[PDB]
Amino acid sequence: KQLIEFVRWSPERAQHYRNKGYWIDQPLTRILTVGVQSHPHSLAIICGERQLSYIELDRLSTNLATRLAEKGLGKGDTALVQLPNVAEFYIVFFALLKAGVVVLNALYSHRQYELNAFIKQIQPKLLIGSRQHEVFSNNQFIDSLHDVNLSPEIILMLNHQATDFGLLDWIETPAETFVDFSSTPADEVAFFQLSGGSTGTPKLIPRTHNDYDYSVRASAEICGLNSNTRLLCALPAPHNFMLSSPGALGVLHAGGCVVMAPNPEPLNCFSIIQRHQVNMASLVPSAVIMWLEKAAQYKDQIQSLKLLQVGGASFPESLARQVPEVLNCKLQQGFGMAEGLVNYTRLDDSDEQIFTTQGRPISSDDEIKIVDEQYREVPEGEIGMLATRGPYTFCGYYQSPEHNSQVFDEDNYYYSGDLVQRTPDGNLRVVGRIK
Ligand SMILES: Nc1ccc(C(=O)O)c(O)c1
Ligand SMILES: [Ca+2]
Ligand SMILES: [Ca+2]
Ligand SMILES: [Ca+2]
Ligand SMILES: [Ca+2]
Ligand SMILES: [Ca+2]
Repeated sequence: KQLIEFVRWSPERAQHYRNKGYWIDQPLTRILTVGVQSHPHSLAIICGERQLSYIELDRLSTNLATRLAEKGLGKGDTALVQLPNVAEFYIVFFALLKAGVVVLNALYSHRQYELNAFIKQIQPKLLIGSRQHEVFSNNQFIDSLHDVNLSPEIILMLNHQATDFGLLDWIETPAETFVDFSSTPADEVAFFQLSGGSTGTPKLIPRTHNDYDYSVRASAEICGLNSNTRLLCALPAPHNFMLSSPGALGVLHAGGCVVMAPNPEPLNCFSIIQRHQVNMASLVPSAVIMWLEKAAQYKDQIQSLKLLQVGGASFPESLARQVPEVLNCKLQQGFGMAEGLVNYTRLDDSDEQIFTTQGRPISSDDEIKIVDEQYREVPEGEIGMLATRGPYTFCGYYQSPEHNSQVFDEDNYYYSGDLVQRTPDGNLRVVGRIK
């Protein structure tokens, strides 16, 4: 009965964000619904040899949602999902959003310790994973949960065994009996994001439909997505970068197509890019270097690339200038965080801006503060600590009142720990990290 707890925006701000059009109080399923009404047959996801249209995605995620509601799973409940970069990931995501289950998506590289900390935290009633994952190769992990009354009520397995509940079986056919189900309220938690750079296990970040949808819609505008965008998803699908800035959600919002790749392996990525004429991709600097090493020998397979998003680490100007030259495509530099703030160079910015800065905030109502150790605003140009608050920046970690009072100040600015400086053109440059 009780919806998931989280820290809220002040009503004064919540009104402002509604008045400005940022929060439109719609569930994240809006992306699916709106898509099925306009272009039900456009391809939504390409995965290997499979072609999922928008209405194909809608029907499949409904089948799963009706069977979860049939089992009594809905509002108030949580789910732990750990799937690889395949179409099933997005079916599950939209299926849980439809059913009102707050999902935490672990990284497919997370091992037993991390998954254990997540379960002890959200106490999920549903667990979706892969039998091909090391943790679910045997039954030791699933068994250890019973000893601590943390075992879930429903466990679905991809690449399942005869005994297991086949995830693909629950997706193909809907349930026999009818049960009503609905998303959580737009201004309530939709799912959990995972912090990056956390010393211990990643901390939980509650994302509501209102704020996440906004970052998706705004990211899509600044990154130029449209119904012809074919975006390669080579990074980990659950990551904020690959999902919402602009990510798969931004592409679907624009009526485009998501092309799945197991990882950013140059040769495989290059082949997928040529096969499906991928015209956009999003990478971290380490993967870009991998692509740069192989590009010259495979210029033809990657001709169709039109725009590359690079963010998430140091990207020196000497590397930036190689993207257009070697990868034959435009460069967009970004700097974001799962906690909220997302920065991007604009597609019309100068070459000096694109090649030596990480852009500027998505929202004109993103409030930025650059301070020193005496928590005072530094003179424009100098390096300082980044504090921010906006219409898509969280207001505190899940069930972490001690930590939250350390990273949030009285005015509720969030201190990312990132060191930055504001260039004359107004753009930000990320120059280091602090702790
Ligand atoms: N747009 C982006 C880029 C990078 C990150 C990141 O935290 O790695 C993000 O959360 C958003
Ligand atoms: Ca099909
Ligand atoms: Ca559109
Ligand atoms: Ca090109
Ligand atoms: Ca060239
Ligand atoms: Ca951080």
